[PDB]
Amino acid sequence: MISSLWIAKTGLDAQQTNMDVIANNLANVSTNGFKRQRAVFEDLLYQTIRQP
Amino acid sequence: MDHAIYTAMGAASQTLNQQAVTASNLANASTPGFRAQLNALRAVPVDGLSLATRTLVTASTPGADMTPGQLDYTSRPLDVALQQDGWLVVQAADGAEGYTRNGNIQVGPTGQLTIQGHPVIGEGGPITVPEGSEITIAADGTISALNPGDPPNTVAPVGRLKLVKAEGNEVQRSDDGLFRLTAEAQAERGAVLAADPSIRIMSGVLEGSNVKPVEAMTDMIANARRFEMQMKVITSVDENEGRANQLLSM
Amino acid sequence: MSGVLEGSNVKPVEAMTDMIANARRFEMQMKVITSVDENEGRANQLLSM
Amino acid sequence: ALLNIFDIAGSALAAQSKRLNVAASNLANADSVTGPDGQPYRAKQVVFQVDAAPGQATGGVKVASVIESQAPEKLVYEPGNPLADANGYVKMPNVDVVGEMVNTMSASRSYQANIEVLNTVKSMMLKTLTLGQ
Amino acid sequence: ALLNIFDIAGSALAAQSKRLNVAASNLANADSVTGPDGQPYRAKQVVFQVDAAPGQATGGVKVASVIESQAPEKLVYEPGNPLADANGYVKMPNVDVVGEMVNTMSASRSYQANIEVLNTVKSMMLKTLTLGQ
Amino acid sequence: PGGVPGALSNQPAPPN
Amino acid sequence: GVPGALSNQPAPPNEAPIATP
Amino acid sequence: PGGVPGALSNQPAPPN
Amino acid sequence: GVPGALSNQPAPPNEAPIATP
Amino acid sequence: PGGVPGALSNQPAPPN
Repeated sequence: MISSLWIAKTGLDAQQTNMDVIANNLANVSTNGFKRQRAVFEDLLYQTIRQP
Repeated sequence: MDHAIYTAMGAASQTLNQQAVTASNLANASTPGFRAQLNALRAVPVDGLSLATRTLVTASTPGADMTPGQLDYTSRPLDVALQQDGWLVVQAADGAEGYTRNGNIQVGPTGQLTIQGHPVIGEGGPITVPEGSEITIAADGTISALNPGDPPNTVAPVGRLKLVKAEGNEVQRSDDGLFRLTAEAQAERGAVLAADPSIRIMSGVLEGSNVKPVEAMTDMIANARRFEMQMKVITSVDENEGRANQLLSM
Repeated sequence: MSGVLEGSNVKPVEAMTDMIANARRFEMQMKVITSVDENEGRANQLLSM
Repeated sequence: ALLNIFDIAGSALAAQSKRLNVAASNLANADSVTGPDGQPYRAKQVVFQVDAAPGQATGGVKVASVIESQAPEKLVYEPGNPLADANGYVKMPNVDVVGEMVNTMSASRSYQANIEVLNTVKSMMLKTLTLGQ
Repeated sequence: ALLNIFDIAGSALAAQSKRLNVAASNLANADSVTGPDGQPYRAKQVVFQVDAAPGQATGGVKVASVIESQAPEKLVYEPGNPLADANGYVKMPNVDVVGEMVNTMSASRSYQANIEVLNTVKSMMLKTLTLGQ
Repeated sequence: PGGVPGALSNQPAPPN
Repeated sequence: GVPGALSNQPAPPNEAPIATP
Repeated sequence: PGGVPGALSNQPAPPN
Repeated sequence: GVPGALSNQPAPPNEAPIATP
Repeated sequence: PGGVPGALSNQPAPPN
């Protein structure tokens, strides 16, 4: 948590979640009536340190 | 002490701030419709008597990058992508009007269009679609709704998405990620941006993030080297003071 | 669900990041300890004469 | 109290020790998630000012108060945390690690300088007593 | 007032400190894109002269002024940058990082040397004070 | 007459 | 005056503006 | 008499 | 109670409780 | 009176 080891950890976790979604989609290819998943990401609150 | 340590220390801390901005940009490398933040160091010279020898450094985020990102083809009639220099209009968190590029338009059970949970702003206030109806979005933003069960002859327009034109120098990213007009730009263009009839959207394609990887890599390498440099000085000053304190002896 | 077995939920990214932060936090504590130890010597020498 | 320069340098030593203690406390708790009241650890800072009440401009150093920083606390997204707010954000300390390290080193250096000052003043006062044998 | 070698070594210490501060400023803002008025950060240097007083080319160093390097500023390509000229080129500082590191090391060692000179002269004159025991 | 002696007074800040 | 000397008036206040008006 | 000490006076320069 | 002074009454015992109560 | 000096006392402990 130096504010740069947390921000990059968050990105790593997001990419891992996306990979989990992709692996779930690929594993369920042979199932009947399966609707594929799609991962959506949004950036959290940006912090303002000093006004323009 | 010698306040030269307070210059290199500032240079080392602002480098960590720049790294925190760059890492935040890298985390959002897959966010749909994301605008990367620009980071730049700026030098402020301390004014006063005697040789103007001290010039501190402070990071700076001069707006964002407006270069359009990748267009992923998702065969979904609700996901739209905007022409370059274009923006979709949504209702912000505090009932205000904000701008975005995320075209992941969703339909609620009640029939209201939303983007990231914010209501979508149509030619006349938020857009409400007939409940549980198929939606097609035209090139100029017109919305056609097909009621299931009824024949395809029933397709009729319902509302038009508000599409605005704004450059990078006019918009500022608010704290919730939604862009809003800057003060100077708002004073000249009015409070609410009028819809531009020339803007063209594409249905079935979703715009990705414009985070350039090569610039990010180079920025992290340069930041690490600069931090190590400032750290050398922080060590030089320490030893110099340690020794200079001896003159106070005898 | 029968016929499947649930494993552990240890996240490797979190553990690796935490270990790096721990190491690079200790080093700083060791620096502060060394600084205080170096400081105390003078102060002790102040008691002479 | 402590004669004159004795009082001045002792006040300086005490103030710099307090500053170094604050810096060490900030460095130790840079990753603290909570306190006893459930509030995040806010970075502490001392306030240095002169103490020359009896009609002087220079009198040494004293710490007026310890104040918590107003720099925005760092928000981390964690919805499972009991301390998370309505949006799922947890507040974390605004400690500047490089700043606190530089504060530690600078406090040590000026503390040492004041030690050298007091020792020299003692020496001079010791020789004074041998004025004219 | 400062007497002889004390004056010389004090002037040398002050000028070496100024040189190191200028080097640290150059090395910190080696990547700054703009100043407060939109002009680029041009690298600064110190100018050394011999105190001399009027008739004595035997004095300490004195920093006559801080000059700004007139070497052409580096040009990078960025047509989207507001500070770019009509050709799309943004000016960037002409700082030589290796030169700044070497200058910092040199100011450091010279500072230490003059401290040692000052200490030796102080001890010499303190022992001179007891001439004839 | 004085303030925070360190990081919080040696960093540039917007005016009041 | 020259640096390190003695003057009859205080030095002017020290301020570092982030952005000039 | 003197000039810039250190970097700017210890590199090969064109005559001028 | 100025720090570094002399007071008739003893200092109260300090406490560092980990939780709130 | 007094207790264990050093590490054991200057470490947070459960209330008892």
